[PDB]
Amino acid sequence: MPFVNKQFNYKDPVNGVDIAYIKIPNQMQPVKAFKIHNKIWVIPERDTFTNPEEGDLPPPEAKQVPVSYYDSTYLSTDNEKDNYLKGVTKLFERIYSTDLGRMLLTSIVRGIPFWGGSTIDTELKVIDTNCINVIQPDGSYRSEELNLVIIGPSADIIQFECKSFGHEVLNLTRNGYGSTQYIRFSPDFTFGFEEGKFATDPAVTLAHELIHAGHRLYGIAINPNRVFKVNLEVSFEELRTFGGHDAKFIDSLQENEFRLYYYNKFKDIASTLNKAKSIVGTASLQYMKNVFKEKYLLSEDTSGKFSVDKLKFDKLYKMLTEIYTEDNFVKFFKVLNRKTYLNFDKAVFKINIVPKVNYTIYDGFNLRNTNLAANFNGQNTEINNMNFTKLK
Amino acid sequence: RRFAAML
Ligand code: NI
Ligand SMILES: [Zn+2]
Repeated sequence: MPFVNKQFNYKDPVNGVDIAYIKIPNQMQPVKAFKIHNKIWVIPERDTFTNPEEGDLPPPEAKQVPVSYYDSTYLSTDNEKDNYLKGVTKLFERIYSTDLGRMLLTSIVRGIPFWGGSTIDTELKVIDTNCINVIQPDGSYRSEELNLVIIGPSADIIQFECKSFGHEVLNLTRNGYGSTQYIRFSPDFTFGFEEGKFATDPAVTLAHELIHAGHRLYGIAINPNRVFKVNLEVSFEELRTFGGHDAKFIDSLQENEFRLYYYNKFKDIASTLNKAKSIVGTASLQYMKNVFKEKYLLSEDTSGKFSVDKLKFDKLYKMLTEIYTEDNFVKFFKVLNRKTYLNFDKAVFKINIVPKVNYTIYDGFNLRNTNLAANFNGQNTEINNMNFTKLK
Repeated sequence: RRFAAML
């Protein structure tokens, strides 16, 4: 693909296929969503659904800039939503235009959440919280599998994060199954980092989240309760998501214990696939087996039975846990970025990456053939001063 | 999540 299969405008007519109104397992009124790629949807709305304790837009004891930022007005008009949509699109293309990004995005599309939502162990059933309900011409809904949703932030505009629906009796993000990932994110804000003169490239910030989603989609995310003292406690999951310099803070023994752990979980999945006798939905047990064979890179014998290939597993696992990292993306983008995760944002800026004179798929802010080309001038909020508005 | 969320 050119990755994104078309230039959506927010006002484009619904077609029930890649532009439609949907519900996200909550009752909520439908919202307009856009499938920008197989398995990948964008909902240009403030996220007031995915959390019951988060259905409003600033709380009494709210933190200040540049930790949090509030504006209940943001993303409330069609112009804003159209802009949000086109911004997110641009960043996907920018990420995809790199070899690293191309791979991460491919692993994500392949990373279909396992069909382990059945009581019978020989039955393959999709978990409903891994689908969205898509409105059809008669007002009936059809359930559709998806891997990733990009959605507007909740009350706190810069609280970017991966969220997913849970299970009464399964730890989807940690058992090798994976679940559909909802990424609260905005293309219209970024951060000044130490030292905050220089602005973070929004493409890096999205990639960061895409890497979390990668982990979660393959059920290999690490419990946020697992932390490492750094001086301060940071979660294993974040340190490894950033990578680079921060790798030093990660206990290699635990690192290896998780690896063996998840190899086993993949065996469980292989074993389950072998025991499967029925499926729910419309193709196909055999087809879903192939789907998951590809996701977990399982080896298939002549009798069609599946098993985990140690080599293929080690490569897959390494790819997801220490090749897809923020630090590595920085290298590919050749932008300026914090060299560690433990770096405080010193400011927040409103931006607009949609105009091609502002930001390109190829150079981000540091446009070639402009004064902004050299020394990361484009990321210098004092030099490229018409592209950034410092907040409060 | 941004580093801010560890605090
Ligand atoms: Ni150091
Ligand atoms: Zn994070």
